[PDB]
Amino acid sequence: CHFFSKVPNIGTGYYKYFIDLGLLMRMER
Amino acid sequence: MNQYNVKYLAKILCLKTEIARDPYAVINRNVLLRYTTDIEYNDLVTLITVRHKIDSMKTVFQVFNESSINYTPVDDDYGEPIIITSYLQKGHNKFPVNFLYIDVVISDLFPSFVRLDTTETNIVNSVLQTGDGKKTLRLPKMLETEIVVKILYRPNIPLKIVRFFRNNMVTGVEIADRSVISVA
Amino acid sequence: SSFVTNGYLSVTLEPHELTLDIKTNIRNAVYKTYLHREISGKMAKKIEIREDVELPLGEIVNNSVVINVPCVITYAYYHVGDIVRGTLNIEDESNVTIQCGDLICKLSRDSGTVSFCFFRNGNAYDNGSEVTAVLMEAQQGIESSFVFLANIV
Amino acid sequence: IGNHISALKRRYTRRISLFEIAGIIAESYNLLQRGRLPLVSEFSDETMKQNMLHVIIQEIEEGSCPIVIEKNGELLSVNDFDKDGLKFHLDYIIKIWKLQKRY
Amino acid sequence: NTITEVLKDSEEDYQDVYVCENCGDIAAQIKGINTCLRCSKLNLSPLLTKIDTTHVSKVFLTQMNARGVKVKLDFERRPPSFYKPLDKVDLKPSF
Ligand SMILES: [Zn+2]
Repeated sequence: CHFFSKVPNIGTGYYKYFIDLGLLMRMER
Repeated sequence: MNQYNVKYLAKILCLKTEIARDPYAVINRNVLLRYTTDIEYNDLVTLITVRHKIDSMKTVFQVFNESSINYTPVDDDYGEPIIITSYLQKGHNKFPVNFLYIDVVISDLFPSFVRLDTTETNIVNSVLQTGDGKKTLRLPKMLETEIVVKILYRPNIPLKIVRFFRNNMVTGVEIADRSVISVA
Repeated sequence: SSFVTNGYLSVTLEPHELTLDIKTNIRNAVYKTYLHREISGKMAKKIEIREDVELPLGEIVNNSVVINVPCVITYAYYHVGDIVRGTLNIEDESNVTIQCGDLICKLSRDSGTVSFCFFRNGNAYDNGSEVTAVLMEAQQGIESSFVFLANIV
Repeated sequence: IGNHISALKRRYTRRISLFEIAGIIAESYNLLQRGRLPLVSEFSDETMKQNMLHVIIQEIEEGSCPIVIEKNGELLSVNDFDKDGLKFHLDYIIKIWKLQKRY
Repeated sequence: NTITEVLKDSEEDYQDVYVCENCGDIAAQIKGINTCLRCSKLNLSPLLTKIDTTHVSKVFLTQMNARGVKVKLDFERRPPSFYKPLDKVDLKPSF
């Protein structure tokens, strides 16, 4: 991971994170 | 086969008798408290008689050297010859001389071990899964030729996992498991 | 010479684009990165965004977001032997091309000559004249257009 | 008997430690700092005069945090963890932030 | 994240760099077009993908290529995932 500039699977990096766009796309100007 | 290592082997041929009686017993030194042994030594065939105190049931083992084997069943025979070999080899009834230089069973380093039944095996397999599809972890390994595997042997029950009760300095006892891998 | 499929297109967005103008940014990015580009020997001539199915979660990578936009894609492609027609174009004595709606045909050097521009492959063709050609060999596309070594029919 | 162990492990999945909440806060704070749209209720021109960490905590508490985390082959929002553990860790974090002059 | 950002190049020194998924060469930019010269010479059309690594990594890999070792990188194309509601869990004891 250090060689390729990735986040080690240690501590906070032990998990994988996404972003849920459902609520944002349900808002209208 | 000499006049001393037979007295060491007679102790292993009480754990084997116990496992013959109940394939799911826990094996360690204390089992020897329930058996008595009588040894008749000879340079060709040695006779070892094991007796269960409460049941008064007898089991007779015939011990031969690897070179000369002349086996004929007798009363209450274990049903298979016990062989002392020069080197380590596959087989539950073949023991190298390397195993019999000292009294093995009563050493403080002899393990305490057991065979898991089907329900416990299912529990272990379920616990090993990672929950992400079918990916799973693996238990550490142990060779098929160890004395532990020789003691735990039944003709119609394949052995895949062995459970050890480790001595632990701070908690007393601990539980670990190992997987048996074949040797070519 | 074309087909239609349903598939996901991957795209990358910046945090400052995660505002009320989310659909507009998604559409603009999809068009910019897949509208008229040739990839794996095919081009996506028309792209439709479903707007009626659940959007999958976005993946956070460093400081950016990755989104799989579902779409219906109209793929078009060309092969050897196809007969096409396009406007001739000459930029120098060695580069002579034929421009089409979405296709570029390159003419081999040992086919004609350039003088003045004009082309003489047995007939006089003026710079900007319309000529017919047949594709012979394929190559890598450039500036959102097919590229093919072709000979004048 | 495998179903029983599977259910026990699924329940076990719901406990929350410092690493996970710290990661969620880090993701949300990075995205907000770099210019995304806050998802608080009563959003208005006054929302931009608050402290960004107050905004993040409010989004968490009212259940509008967009971050989704994958733990044991599942996908959890910050509200699918045990509630008491969330309160426990958030109390600790807010105390130490107040010591640092962030909150 | 702290160590990941410490070992990386400064964010202000970023630039777009492409790599050929077939042979691992840093694709050149000719007349504004990304192109892998080696694979183009062989009449191939490989995929060019963007990477974000340190300069010293590129130097090391190039020098390893000098000695004859070919280093090839793949990229993850995991299928999309969707969030589903989950029932509540308490986890407190019965007291
Ligand atoms: Zn290449």
